[PDB]
Amino acid sequence: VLESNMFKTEQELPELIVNCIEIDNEKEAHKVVKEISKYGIFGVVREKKIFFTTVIEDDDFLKDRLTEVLKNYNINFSDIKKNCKKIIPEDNKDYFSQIFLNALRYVIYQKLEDINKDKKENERWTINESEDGVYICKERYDIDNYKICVGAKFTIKVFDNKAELYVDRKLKLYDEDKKLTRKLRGKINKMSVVEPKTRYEFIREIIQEISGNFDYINIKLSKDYTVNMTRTKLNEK
Amino acid sequence: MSEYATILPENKINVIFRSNNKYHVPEFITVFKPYEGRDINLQVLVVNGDNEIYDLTKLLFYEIYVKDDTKYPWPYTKTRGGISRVFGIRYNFDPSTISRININSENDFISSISNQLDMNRFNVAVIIANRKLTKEFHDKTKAALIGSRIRTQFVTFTTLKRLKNRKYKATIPLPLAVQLIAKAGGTPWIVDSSIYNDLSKNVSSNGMLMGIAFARTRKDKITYSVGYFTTLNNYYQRFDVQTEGLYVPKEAMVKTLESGIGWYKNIIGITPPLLIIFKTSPMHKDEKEAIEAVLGKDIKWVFIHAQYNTPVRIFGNKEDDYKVNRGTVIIKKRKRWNPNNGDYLHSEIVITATGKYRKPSTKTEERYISGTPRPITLNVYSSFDVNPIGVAELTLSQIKADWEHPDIRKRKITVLKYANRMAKIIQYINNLSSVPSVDVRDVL
DNA sequence: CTCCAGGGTATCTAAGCTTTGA
RNA sequence: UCAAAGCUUAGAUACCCUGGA
Ligand SMILES: [Mg+2]
Repeated sequence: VLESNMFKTEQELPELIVNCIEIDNEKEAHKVVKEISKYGIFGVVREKKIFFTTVIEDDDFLKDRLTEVLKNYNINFSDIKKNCKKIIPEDNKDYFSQIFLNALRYVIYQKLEDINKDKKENERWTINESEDGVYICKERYDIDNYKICVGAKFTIKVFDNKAELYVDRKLKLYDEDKKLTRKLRGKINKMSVVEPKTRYEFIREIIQEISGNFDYINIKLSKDYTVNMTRTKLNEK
Repeated sequence: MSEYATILPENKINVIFRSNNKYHVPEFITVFKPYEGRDINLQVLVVNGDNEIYDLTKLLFYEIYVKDDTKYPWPYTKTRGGISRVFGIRYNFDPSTISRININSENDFISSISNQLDMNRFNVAVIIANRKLTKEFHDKTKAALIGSRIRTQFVTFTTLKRLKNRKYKATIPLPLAVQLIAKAGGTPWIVDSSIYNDLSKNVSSNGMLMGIAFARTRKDKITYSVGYFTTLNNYYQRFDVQTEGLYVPKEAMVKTLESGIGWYKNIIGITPPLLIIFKTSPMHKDEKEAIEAVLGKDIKWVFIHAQYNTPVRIFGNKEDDYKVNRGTVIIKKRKRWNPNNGDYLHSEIVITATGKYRKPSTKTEERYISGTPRPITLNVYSSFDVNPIGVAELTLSQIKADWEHPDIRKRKITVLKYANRMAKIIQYINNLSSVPSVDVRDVL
């Protein structure tokens, strides 16, 4: 039924509400958001303010976590604004995109603890904290002393005020030196170009291991704002 | 309504051959003859090589294309012989005019080829050289002969040596031959424009096309070209010629739109009823303002951003493994579209161009590619309620013109490809006098 | 009111590979 | 560069922002 790899929302992304904090150093604020993405604070640094949503009902707990993380980076900050801003995803696509990706990172991090018990060191899921978005690395190889890894990359788009998450299978190379070899490229093509059945089953496994049934994915951005997205499975005209 | 999808039957994007023959397989040029033709006068210029190379050039350009005794396969047709027998063109070449060009210093190649190049006797000048020389002199030669009547057709030593496999000997000749009968002035085929009706059904099959593409290099500097296209079932007029980013400044975009309008007007002067503008990057604000300023409400327009690098993948049917038919279209309309305000994004159409296809059995056999299809995303902006199915069909037929890939195995938009090539070539042109209007055949 | 340097996310152009077109 | 496809890499660009001059 022409099933795809895209998980789309069903209604228009309801009005988002985010709490802002005044930060005087954007550069370290980016590292701050990267770090706090693990504790349930999904935020983006814009206009000197960290705008974020959270899944923590304890205001004191959230305040303590943010304050500690900000002190660790030598940042002068202010108090939480408690619904500082209202964001329609369509008007501000990057705000929603970054908050959504941070929430997805948090969900994947939470699932990692329980989807890695029965695994080997060459099959343990991880999140690559490098120059990319969300990347779940789940297969490792040392081909000719060249370290490579197969994983699933996630991307988010907002179209017609609706969220669309694309998960696909990508291979990456973390070798500091240059390839300069043809056998390595031959092997990398051998294992990175596959029929659309290794790829489809790879995507299915990736989604199932983090959301149970893979017909849908639920990503919680706040105590009341949850993106419940479904795979298309469109039949025909 | 909402997000839906379908599969476009392959026999709906047909192309026209001689005697107005409609068929969806460009290789049927071997059965329906080229839509247009011109006598070919080859000048096979060879660069320093070895005896085997010259023997291979003789084998390719004489035994296959001239000698009727050599019964070459020429698929889809039982006819055997040279081009003059299979296609219906005045192919001319003798294995004694091949020139033994040699070089020993930088810049000798271009000068030697210019001296050995002849105008009155020859209109196609094949060039044969090793990759080391072609890779670094091809763009310069193309720029040097731009506008002139000497259209070159390069060939590498590896391609000639491939002719000994007997598998490549049955697939390399024909695609090259079409190029020949396109670089002598011929038109291997054109694209049936009736599909344009499915676009809107409120305008004839005619129209206008324009694809802005960017060439990066220019000695570490972004550049671009424009490209033009038009069809009426009898005319083609494919002319293609012309920045701190992958966008057209407002001034340049206004000038480009006006120049395209004037070009179409010089063609027939009917004030183009429709302006389709392909682009390989998102509609910048400058381009949006330029489109509003020049087109406004006078002309109906459709700005199609063709995103190749996309994350969307399409499988399905769970029975033929998970392979997807070639012509699959996923349409998503956008309700939040243009309340006469300035929000022009109309819909999004994801089309697969490479997948399962049924080409004729030559004696239909299902065929597939290696890997997984990479569909294209058609981010459509429009000032009217355009039909996404018509846009998808138009884009498919646009992929098919391409007198360099006679097949249904490609996905790139031809207008954008040749615009990018023209942008790369612009590097080495120092005279913008006759440049304003040159043919695609120069940079084919 | 104008650039350059930075950040995050998403693309784009250009290079190197493999395969494919009987 | 007979053509294409589907991979991976490098850099660059666009959208929002920050700093400086
Ligand atoms: Mg050529």
